[PDB]
Amino acid sequence: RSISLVKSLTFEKERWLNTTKQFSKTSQELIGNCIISSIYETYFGHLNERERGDMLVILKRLLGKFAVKYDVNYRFIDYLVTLDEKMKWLECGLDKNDYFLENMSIVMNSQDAVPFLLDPSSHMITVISNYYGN
Amino acid sequence: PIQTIRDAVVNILIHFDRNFYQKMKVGVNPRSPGYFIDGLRALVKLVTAKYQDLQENQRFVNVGLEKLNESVLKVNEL
Amino acid sequence: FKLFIHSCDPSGDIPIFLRSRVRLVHFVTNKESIETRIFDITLTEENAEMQRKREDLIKLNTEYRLKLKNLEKRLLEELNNSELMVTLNNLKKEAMNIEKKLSESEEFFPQFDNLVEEYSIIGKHSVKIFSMLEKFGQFHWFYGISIGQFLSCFKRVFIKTRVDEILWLLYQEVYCQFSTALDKKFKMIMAMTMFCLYKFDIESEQYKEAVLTMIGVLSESSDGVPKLTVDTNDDLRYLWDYVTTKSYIS
Repeated sequence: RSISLVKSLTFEKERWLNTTKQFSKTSQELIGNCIISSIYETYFGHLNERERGDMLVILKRLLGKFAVKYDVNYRFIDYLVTLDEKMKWLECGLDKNDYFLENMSIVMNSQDAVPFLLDPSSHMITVISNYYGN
Repeated sequence: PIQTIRDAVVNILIHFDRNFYQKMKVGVNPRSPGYFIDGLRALVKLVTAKYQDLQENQRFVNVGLEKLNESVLKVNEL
Repeated sequence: FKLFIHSCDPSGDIPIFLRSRVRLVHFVTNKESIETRIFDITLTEENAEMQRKREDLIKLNTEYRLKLKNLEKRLLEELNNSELMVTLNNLKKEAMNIEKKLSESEEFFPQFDNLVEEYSIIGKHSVKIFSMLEKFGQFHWFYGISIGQFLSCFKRVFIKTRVDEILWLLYQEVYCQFSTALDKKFKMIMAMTMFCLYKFDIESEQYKEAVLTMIGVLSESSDGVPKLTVDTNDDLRYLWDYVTTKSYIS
């Protein structure tokens, strides 16, 4: 049984080796990821997708000007929104849009300042009502 | 003049805030520095939490790989 | 205690004290939202069983992925604390079962992709009509458009060469519903630009050049033509007779 367990852990060993190899890449990056995540958190709540893209590209150029590292493939949902949280948001009744998921993660990650919602359709009033139950 | 990560990150936050207020076309109206403070508090809290989680994950994977390698060596010796 | 502030009025009046100390978030409908909503509506109105199976498959796939991640975390936590070998065997057997479940459940994708490729034209026409209606809404305060009204218009279309028939019924019903919300000049604007949009999407490039010439000579900006074909579409001959006889309202 021990030999079978050792032989069956090839994929787990490969994943551990990849994680150990990429730990240097993440630790070289972590400050930049935190900066861009916080800029998402406190700056593009009230911006549309085009303004978000323009702000993000000029932020990326400016951040590369000062020579601090960040992902070439960085995304907000892939960093802050967890799978359990995404499952809860989708089962509450939220849409599948990336913009809506980004804004939802912005709203529910604010334990300091109260969030303001401008929802003309009045959809996430009942989504949040579903989230907190009775 | 920049020597560590701290000066670079405070400069990048100040300069990005200036650019963001410049695009908004505030004109002669005063610029509220509340966004800068909120972003800085979010930055310090999030980097503390993420550093703690990443260090815990790294030591977790390290001790798991060490235990697996020790078991493999013990099985090979026997 | 957690506080939330909700407002259904875009471009309202937020005091500076409230504005400076909250996380202001807008919530507007984008291209992807309307495209996904119209795909869901046309799928649940055309093949309801297919749509139900697809949504159940998506939910099952994401739940299985979540269970796989949780199982990996539990396996790592269990091996960190060191019978046990039988528990690890059961865990990897369950993980393998999850993986083969994903492999067997990932075979319905090509049909969904084909449906996406088929109905992308309906999605892009819907979002273009919605963009035109939002242009009308910002031209004057009474001509605003809501996404629920547009989706209910689709529901009315489906309650009342196949994709072309859906598109034809869509244009006819959206005009017949949203002509009454505009005055006469915007009635003419909407009708003529929507007939232009349909003919630009359907007909060829010479048709597009001809229609640009017609609108330009009606706009006193472009003079002369047209590039009219010899075997003319009969309607174009009548339109050029109308514009040559100076009968603009006709």
